[PDB]
Amino acid sequence: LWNWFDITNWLWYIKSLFAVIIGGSVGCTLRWLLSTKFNSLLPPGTLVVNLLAGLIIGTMLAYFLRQPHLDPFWKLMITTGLCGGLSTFSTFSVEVFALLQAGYIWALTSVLVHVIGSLIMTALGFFIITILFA
Amino acid sequence: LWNWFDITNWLWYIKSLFAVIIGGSVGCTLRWLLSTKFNSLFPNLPPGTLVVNLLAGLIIGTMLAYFLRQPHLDPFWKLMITTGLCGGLSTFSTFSVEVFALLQYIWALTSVLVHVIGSLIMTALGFFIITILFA
Amino acid sequence: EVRLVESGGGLVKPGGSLRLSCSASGFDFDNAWMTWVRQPPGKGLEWVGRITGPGEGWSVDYAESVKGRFTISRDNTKNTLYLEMNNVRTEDTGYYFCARTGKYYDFWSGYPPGEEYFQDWGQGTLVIVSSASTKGPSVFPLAPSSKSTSGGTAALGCLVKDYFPEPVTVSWNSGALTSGVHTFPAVLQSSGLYSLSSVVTVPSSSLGTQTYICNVNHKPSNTKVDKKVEPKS
Amino acid sequence: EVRLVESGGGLVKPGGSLRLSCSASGFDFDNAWMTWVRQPPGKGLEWVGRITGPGEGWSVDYAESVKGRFTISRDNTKNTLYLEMNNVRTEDTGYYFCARTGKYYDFWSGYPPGEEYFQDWGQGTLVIVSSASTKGPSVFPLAPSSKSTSGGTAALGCLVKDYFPEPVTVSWNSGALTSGVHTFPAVLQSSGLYSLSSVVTVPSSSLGTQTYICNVNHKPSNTKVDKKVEP
Amino acid sequence: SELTQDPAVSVALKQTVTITCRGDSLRSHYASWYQKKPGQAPVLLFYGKNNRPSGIPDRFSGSASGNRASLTITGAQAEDEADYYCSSRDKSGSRLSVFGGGTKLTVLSQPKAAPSVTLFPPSSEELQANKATLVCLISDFYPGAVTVAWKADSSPVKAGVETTTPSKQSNNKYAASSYLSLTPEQWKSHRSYSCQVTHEGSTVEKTVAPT
Amino acid sequence: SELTQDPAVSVALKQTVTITCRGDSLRSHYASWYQKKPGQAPVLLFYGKNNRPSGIPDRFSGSASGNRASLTITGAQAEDEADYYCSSRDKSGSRLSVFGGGTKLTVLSQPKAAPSVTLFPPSSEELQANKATLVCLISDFYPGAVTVAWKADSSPVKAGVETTTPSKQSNNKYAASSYLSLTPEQWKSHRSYSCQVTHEGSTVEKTVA
Repeated sequence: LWNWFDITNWLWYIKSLFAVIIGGSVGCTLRWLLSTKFNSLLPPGTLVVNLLAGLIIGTMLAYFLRQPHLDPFWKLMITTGLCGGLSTFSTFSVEVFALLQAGYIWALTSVLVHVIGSLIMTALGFFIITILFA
Repeated sequence: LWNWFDITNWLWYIKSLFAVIIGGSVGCTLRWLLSTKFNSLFPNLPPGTLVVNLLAGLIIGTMLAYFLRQPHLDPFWKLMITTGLCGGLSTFSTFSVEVFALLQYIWALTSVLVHVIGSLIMTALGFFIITILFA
Repeated sequence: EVRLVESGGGLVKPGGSLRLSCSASGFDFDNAWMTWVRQPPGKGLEWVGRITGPGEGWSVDYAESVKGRFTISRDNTKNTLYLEMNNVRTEDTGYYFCARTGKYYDFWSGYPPGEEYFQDWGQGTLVIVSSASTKGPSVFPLAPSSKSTSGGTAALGCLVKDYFPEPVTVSWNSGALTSGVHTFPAVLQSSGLYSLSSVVTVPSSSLGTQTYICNVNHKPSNTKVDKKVEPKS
Repeated sequence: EVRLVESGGGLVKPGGSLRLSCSASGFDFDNAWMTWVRQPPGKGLEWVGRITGPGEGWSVDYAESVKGRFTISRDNTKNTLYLEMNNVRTEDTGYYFCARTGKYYDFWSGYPPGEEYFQDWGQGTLVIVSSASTKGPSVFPLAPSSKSTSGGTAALGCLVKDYFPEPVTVSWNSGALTSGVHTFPAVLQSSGLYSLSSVVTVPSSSLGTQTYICNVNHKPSNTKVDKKVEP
Repeated sequence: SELTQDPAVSVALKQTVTITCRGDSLRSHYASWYQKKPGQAPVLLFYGKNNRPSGIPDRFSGSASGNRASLTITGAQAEDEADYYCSSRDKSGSRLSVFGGGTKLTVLSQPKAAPSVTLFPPSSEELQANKATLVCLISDFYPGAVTVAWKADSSPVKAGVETTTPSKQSNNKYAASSYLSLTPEQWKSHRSYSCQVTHEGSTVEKTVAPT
Repeated sequence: SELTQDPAVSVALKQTVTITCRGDSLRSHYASWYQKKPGQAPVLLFYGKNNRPSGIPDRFSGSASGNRASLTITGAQAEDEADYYCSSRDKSGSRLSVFGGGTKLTVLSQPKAAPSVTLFPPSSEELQANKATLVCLISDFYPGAVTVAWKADSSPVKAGVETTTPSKQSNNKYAASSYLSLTPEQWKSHRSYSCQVTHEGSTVEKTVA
């Protein structure tokens, strides 16, 4: 069959694609909601989704390291799909310069808050998961 | 008997959803490729998840100056290009994992500084380019 | 088939009240969105208001100039639409049309709340709003001269001035003259009173002897002025 | 219908060479993946190698113990599969089966390169690899005693020792005795030579007079030893 | 008046004309096009993306762009000489609907003609009655559109004026009238009073005065 | 052998038994199950997710989990007493295929019986011939599986031994044989030589000198 090795490789990549398609088409949706409804109020919609994605993928770094072997499929759709669609580096970058071009204390507060908080979310996730069943 | 106002509101939102679905299901795909094929080539500062961040910064920075001084189009395309393409291509999470994977300290802070300042200068590049070329 | 008939227009002094009614038939009345649209005399159409349907709780939206003074309602059993006009301003003069209001929203290009259209209309119903009471017309003669003679033809007429309400009906020589006659649409003066003219064109030789008579007629005040026109001095 | 027949096995000294052939019929041979699988005597099946099909450029993958010494090929015109065995080790002894190799990959659970299976098999072909040359058997007698008598029955036999190659055929009293006789499968010694036994069970009273003879026969060396057993 | 049309526009017979409506709401909502003859009810002609209700001839077609909407009449007919109204929302996202100013379509199916003006002073009766009304009758012109102005010794008289709308005569030409109201003291203490008709640029001007 | 089976396993008639194969590749690739009788060719029985090729009775069913796979035989029959082999990849993602060790299925269709063992010393001929072969014949037992060990004054003799595989006699019981090879000097300068058969624990042991 027209090079079986390549047929099977491509079909596998197609499963692994379908995976990311679904994971990301949900992860993005969630962020769209939180941003549109909670950016009108240091915009917290695009910050809520970043903190949440940090927490999830930080729960799953300790998970897919001490609890692997179950499937790569769901790993991929949960990491580089859900936590990529829910997260963003761009919508956070726009508002920083939207504070810069306007004129510098909250443009640096955006930087610091975003980075340190979405990191402490990864910390929360990792230590929650590893402590849960240590 | 479903209230015309609500029918039309929810239909509009369904089209605006379909938008984000397509934009993001392309944006994510691109990042998946660049990361899987280009993260094996430096653990201290993985460039796949950095290439996609820099690229998304550049694109959405091209489009802040664009979709602010150029209307007459549609929030449809704005949305699927901003909160879809440049959200799926971009990520804050896959960059957060590797920083602590270095923590668990010089390259863990290099990751922070490089990622942040560079994906910002990408927005600067985009805004620069767009507002200058058609001023 | 689809029929809409308005009813209940007429005269009403400023500050009064009136109820216009729209009898509807030939379609599912009980669910159709309904809209009023009025045309002032010598003006464009103006959307008055629209009552929704059953799915929307019978909400009604009103034009700004009308909001607070007009009330739309409906009897789905009697199959009629109602417009209650209270504390009336002279602005609200004009014909009034009920219209079956189709709803439209294309999924791809749309934007809530779509856009309503008006497929089926009534014939109208005339609401006049002025303080002017009834009044017969003064009939003065438009006497021919050398400024009115056209070599072989000359034009003479009747000014039917200051009357209320519409209409007057002029004729000539008790309906003997048809050719030559043009009676105009009446103008309306700021006195709240109308005034039209009628003019007949006839031989420039026939002046000086021949008998030209105009027969004004104003049923609203039961007047009937008959007048002869003859050259001046 | 689907038929696969192997051919060309037999004896060969270590370091030699041999060509096993698989005549194939009853299916599209020109596209089917093919696999060799050998079973050493008293062992399990061992996948040897597999040549691909047309889509893959006729790639061949080999088991590690065989890679560098065996070569698989095919004549899609003659409809035959070939295994060329060069520089032989005694390990490669055993029966050899060509098998039509179906390919499998479930779309959702799969992982390249799927997993191949073996739907249709030949019956085998025996390749023996030993330095031992031909040799007739020494036939010694297993003489009954009180350790062989079972009250009413006693068991006496013939040791057919040190011969090559298989097989020997023992009978008894020139085929007169059927009941009582069990001639065993031959064992093989590290001399590269076989040795079986045959034993007949008979009256414990018939000892001391009755004539019991075993008739060994070894066509590979054209020997024919006939021997009497007496207490 | 959030929807804006050009008030009048004509076209020769069998030609093609387009009426254009403009407004902010038109960018985010579609329109509906209505024909309206005097006395007769409005006629839906088109709406939405591409919806032409049944019975409306194929030659009527709606169009939409940027902030504009347009009704296209292909192959003008004399039975299209009417008023045409766009209809949409007032603002983007409102339940309130709104019409445009309307556009008067003349289907130029008769040759142009000049206005014949006949002007009357008051009559000795009306002057005895203490009233004074000058009458200006404009006949036998095409198309049906005229501008009237009254001059007192060639000065503007912008008050006391009332002018009718042209109506079809018998020869299919139009005719209108204008009434100038004065006190008799004004009418006698001036030397001249002039009715001034402008039809397609042409300034016919007739004049009367105390005989 | 990355693919691992238990070497032998039995089951009573009309019962149900399962052979289990194990290995790394088994987590990422499916298997294929092959029946094999002596002389007769291997028989594909199952493969993949749930593929049972036509002809194979309904009673054969494959299963897969974690890193294990299993062939399920429902309703044992005497014509299933055979060898069974799993087959898959050697490692995850290889084109090379590989078989398991194989599993010997006994279908217990006869009552268990004890081994009757008969032991011969050399013969005066073979000793004249300068050779010495002790013969141990094990007959009339069930099931067909035995352990033989040779003792020289009750000491281990792990060299010079060769033992056959049990073959069906005429009464449907099995029988096997074991040959112990010695120099005649060894055979005369010992007081005893003993053949030791262990069948289902039972240690029958006969002795010659």
